[PDB]
Amino acid sequence: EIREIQAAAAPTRFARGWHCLGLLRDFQDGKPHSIEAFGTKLVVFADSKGQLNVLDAYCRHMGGDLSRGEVKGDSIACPFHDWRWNGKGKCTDIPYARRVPPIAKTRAWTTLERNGQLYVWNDPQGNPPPEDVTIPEIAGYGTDEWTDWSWKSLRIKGSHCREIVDNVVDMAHFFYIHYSFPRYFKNVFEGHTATQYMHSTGREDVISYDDPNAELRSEATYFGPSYMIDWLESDANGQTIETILINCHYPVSNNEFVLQYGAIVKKLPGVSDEIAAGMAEQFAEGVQLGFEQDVEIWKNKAPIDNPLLSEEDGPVYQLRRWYQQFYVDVEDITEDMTKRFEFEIDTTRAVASWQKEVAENLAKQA
Amino acid sequence: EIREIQAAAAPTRFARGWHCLGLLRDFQDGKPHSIEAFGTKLVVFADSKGQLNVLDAYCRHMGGDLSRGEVKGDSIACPFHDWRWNGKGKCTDIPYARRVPPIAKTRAWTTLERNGQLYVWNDPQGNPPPEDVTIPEIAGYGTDEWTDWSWKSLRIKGSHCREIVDNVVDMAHFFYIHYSFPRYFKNVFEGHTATQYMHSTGREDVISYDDPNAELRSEATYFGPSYMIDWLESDANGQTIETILINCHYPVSNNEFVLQYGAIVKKLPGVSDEIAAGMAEQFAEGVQLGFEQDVEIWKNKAPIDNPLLSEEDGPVYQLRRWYQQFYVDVEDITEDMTKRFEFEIDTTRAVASWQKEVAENLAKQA
Amino acid sequence: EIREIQAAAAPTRFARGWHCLGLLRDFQDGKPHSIEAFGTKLVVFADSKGQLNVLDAYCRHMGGDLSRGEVKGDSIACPFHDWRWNGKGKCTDIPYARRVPPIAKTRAWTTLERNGQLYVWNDPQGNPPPEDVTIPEIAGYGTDEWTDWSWKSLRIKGSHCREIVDNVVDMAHFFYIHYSFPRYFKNVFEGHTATQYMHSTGREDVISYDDPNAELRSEATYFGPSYMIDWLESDANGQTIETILINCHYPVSNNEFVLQYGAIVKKLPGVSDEIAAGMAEQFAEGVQLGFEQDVEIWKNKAPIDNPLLSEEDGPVYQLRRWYQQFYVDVEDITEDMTKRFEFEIDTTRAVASWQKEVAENLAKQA
Ligand SMILES: CCC(=O)NCCSC(=O)[C@@H](C)[C@H]1CC[C@H]2[C@@H]3CCC4=CC(=O)C=C[C@]4(C)[C@H]3CC[C@]12C
Ligand SMILES: CCC(=O)NCCSC(=O)[C@@H](C)[C@H]1CC[C@H]2[C@@H]3CCC4=CC(=O)C=C[C@]4(C)[C@H]3CC[C@]12C
Ligand SMILES: CCC(=O)NCCSC(=O)[C@@H](C)[C@H]1CC[C@H]2[C@@H]3CCC4=CC(=O)C=C[C@]4(C)[C@H]3CC[C@]12C
Ligand code: FES
Ligand code: FES
Ligand code: FES
Ligand SMILES: [Fe+2]
Ligand SMILES: [Fe+2]
Ligand SMILES: [Fe+2]
Repeated sequence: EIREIQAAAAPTRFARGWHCLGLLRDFQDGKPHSIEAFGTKLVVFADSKGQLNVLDAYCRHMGGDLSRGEVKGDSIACPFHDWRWNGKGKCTDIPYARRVPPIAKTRAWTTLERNGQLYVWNDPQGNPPPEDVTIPEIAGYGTDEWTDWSWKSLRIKGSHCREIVDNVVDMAHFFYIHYSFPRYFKNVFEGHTATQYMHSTGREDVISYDDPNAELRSEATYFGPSYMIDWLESDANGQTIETILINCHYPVSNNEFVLQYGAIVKKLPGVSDEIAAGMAEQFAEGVQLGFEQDVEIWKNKAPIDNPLLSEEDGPVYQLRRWYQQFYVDVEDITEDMTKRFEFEIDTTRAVASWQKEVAENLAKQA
Repeated sequence: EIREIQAAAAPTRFARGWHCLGLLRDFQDGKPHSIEAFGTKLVVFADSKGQLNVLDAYCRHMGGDLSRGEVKGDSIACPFHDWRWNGKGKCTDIPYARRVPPIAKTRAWTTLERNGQLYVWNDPQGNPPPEDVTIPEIAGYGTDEWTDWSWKSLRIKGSHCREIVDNVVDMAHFFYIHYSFPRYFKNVFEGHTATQYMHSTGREDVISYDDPNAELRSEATYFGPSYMIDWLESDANGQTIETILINCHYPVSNNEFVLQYGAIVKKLPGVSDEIAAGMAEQFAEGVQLGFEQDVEIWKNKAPIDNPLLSEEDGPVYQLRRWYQQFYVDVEDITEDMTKRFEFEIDTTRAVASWQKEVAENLAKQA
Repeated sequence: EIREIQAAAAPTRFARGWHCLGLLRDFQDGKPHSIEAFGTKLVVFADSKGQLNVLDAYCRHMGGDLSRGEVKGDSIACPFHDWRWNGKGKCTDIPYARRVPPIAKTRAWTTLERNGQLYVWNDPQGNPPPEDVTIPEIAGYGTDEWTDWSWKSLRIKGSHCREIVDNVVDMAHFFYIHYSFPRYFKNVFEGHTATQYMHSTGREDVISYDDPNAELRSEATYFGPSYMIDWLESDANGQTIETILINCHYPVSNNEFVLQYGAIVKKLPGVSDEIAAGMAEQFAEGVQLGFEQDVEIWKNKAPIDNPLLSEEDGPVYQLRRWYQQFYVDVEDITEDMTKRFEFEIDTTRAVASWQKEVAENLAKQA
């Protein structure tokens, strides 16, 4: 009878799509920057104009680390013998030799500079990104109406990055882990994008303040495989506090990945830049604690390809079907991966059950 | 000519039998307790009545760690979504869903609660323990006549647990490592149990006190593969000081194992509970130093399936033949494993040789 | 077009030849000494006379670590059961048993005691060293005219020891890494020995003093695969300061190796033993910083069997052809490995290019 767990070996291959490697301001200071990603090391530097360039970190001459080098003009100087390489990956200048060989070309990585952020496009097939596959421009970033990012990062070891994407369908953990109250849950999976819609409230059995029915309306969408944006809103004190929360990650290796996230808020009327920036901080700091709680779950949990779902669980398999799209060749993608699938959880019993617990635990004091 | 060493790969498989995972008082406090054993993780919790239950640590729903959970009633609540699992391994209650699937069953581990201790039965074939395979009840544990355990543990990395069992036939190390004087040595190997009989004394070249011929009579028996009990006695100050020393271990993985041991003493007449407990402590503290010295031997030694024995060495091969019984299927056990084999070392020359050294080293001072 | 890197798996096999395991004074104190080398552990002890002996560290009886033992007479006493083994590897005496088996023989390692140093000969084929394969005696070590070694060591992890030998042909790194000025460079590769000849000067853009054209004449030769000696000379203050710098290494495993080096100076006329020894120290301390800078290069670099060389690069492939000699059977060596190959780099443009940089960087201050 006993149901056993199925742990298939984690994928050696890495996902095809845009992966966010952090803010432009962090890469716009002239220096190069090493990054261990996709089972190797990349170097990211910024030419005189400002354009950020990305190549393989290992120099083709003697294997030197180009990220330990120095930027000179619009080329990267290797710390070993100061060979110069440009954005496109062609050796421009050898300082002690007359001229360079034409076959001196290294792999340049296709980049996109948007939303105050840097994206790289990994694709083991090696082809450039299509037209319809990209990253949305956020309503109005850059202008004074929205604050700058309260951006933060964690480095996770000992597990695969599949199970951060699994959170898209896990309504129940928001209660028992993050200490919120889901009242609504719907998911939509279109070709290469995966969505979560959620209306959630706080729970009364917590110490300081929020309204008795302080409610938040979330709307999160992976523009897959690794990059999510979340539009958030709560109508309190008359007007609505809009917030945009970014969740994005990238793999280092199959066993390890980096996790990035940040938040900006629209400037409410009658509020300064600092008060606005403080709201963004508090929100990100609150998410910080959230993902810290996930990490302890993720760190101690075992991988499992055969879940046993109840009737209140979201569509795990259809999420992991859609997510399989990115680890396979584009030519081998099937309809069942990119199809339109939608599903809403009947939370009526779930919330009724959670009301018993929240009230029961209030009576215990004082 | 040169004799070479034979290091065959350590067994992936784990031994079949009762393994002691420590004292009942350490698991009787309501909380769950994680334990990494047998190439995986188990969770051990105690229901309301007191009965200790053991299952696989990884939850069948989403792989959550049940040892990071909480006990509610007579079920274990998963820290991920608070699913409830009972002693037998059936899901009893999902708090946010109406009812549970009948196919929600996880692997329960067969347990035995005895001698103030908890044993689990691992057996890769998956069958329950027979009738004649078990653990002896100690003469009279529980009553006031015997003290509670001075119980202690070490965690050993970088070697297999075979070579703690090898100590059963190694008379010579007691001298050069543990600093005792063996006068007698006999071994008996019956079906699934392995015995050592030893009469040993102290050596005069040690600093403080013991009698000039202070003698100890040991009688140790593995009720194999992992669990040993040792009856000890010394007749001093008129009456006999009886002691019972437990040696027991369990594997974490092929490359790592935990080592547990403890001692109780019979209350001598005219002696309080505290003085009695102090004798148990001193003895265990003296063994502590002993096994610490073994660890340095075990840590720096290499594994070796082809020893080169002298004429004063105990039966290594016949010990490792008997010990092979537990890593093979019960159906593939042969007579040579379970046979009656007995052997006594003629120590006459050995002790004569050690008398030269002990006396020689007294003359060096002062 | 893009040129890709070729990282073939590092050799499991270890090089055939003399490897220097350090100074005789460090092994001449009676105690044994463990050493992890050649994918295993060796023990090195010194008999009563003084002769250093080397065997496998793991005792053939029960695998005990002989390096954790004690020397008694001209035999090594095992810390487990004090079995005694002599220089040739025969068990001499079991202290608690009457006599020893004749088949008790362990592997002794062929040694050479010279230049205040100890060499071992590894050779996976197991044959002794020929006549013409050895280590030169240094002009006049031992006498008062030359000081004792300022000897030093580093332990390098995460890379193969091939690429310290690669430095033999890398003129360019001396400039950009070590901050010197190469004016001359020639290499010679005879059967089993590899040579570098270099005339180098300091560069004027450095803070404190040296002459405006303070020049050094280097002459380094690997008596391969692992052992190099370097004769150095600079004619300053009328007479010539001769120096002899040793570079030598040995592998621990394919992924890790130890790096040793030291320097002695000829006593100039009118100079004491201490002033002389201080010159040796300063030189070794200056090399220290040098190899420390290499380690950061070696630590961050990737292995690469397909370099892309310019017209000012030394003969990498012909160095690695000659170096392949030692990882193959002696019977499978070809002419192209042991042939006479010589090559000199036309440095005229290289030095002209480096003069622009050194002068340009002087103008920047103050
Ligand atoms: C108390 C005020 C405060 O500072 N609160 C902290 C921000 S609210 C919070 O951290 C949690 C209750 C929830 C609320 C929104 C949740 C995110 C929804 C989008 C999302 C979809 C996923 O699939 C996975 C994660 C997120 C990013 C959710 C994380 C938890 C959040 C922020
Ligand atoms: C000085 C008074 C004192 O506190 N002595 C410490 C206890 S005596 C001691 O540690 C050692 C000298 C010896 C004496 C009995 C030995 C055990 C016999 C049973 C045994 C069989 C084995 O195969 C392996 C280990 C043991 C548990 C022996 C360990 C060493 C002991 C305790
Ligand atoms: C400033 C005075 C002083 O203390 N100088 C430090 C000694 S000079 C030094 O460290 C470097 C500039 C150079 C000079 C000689 C170079 C060695 C030549 C032989 C050699 C051949 C190789 O293939 C690899 C390394 C060496 C040992 C060279 C290391 C760098 C040296 C010492
Ligand atoms: S390693 Fe990049 S310059 Fe040679
Ligand atoms: S992981 Fe145990 S409740 Fe889902
Ligand atoms: S291990 Fe060397 S004496 Fe037994
Ligand atoms: Fe979460
Ligand atoms: Fe022992
Ligand atoms: Fe160097």
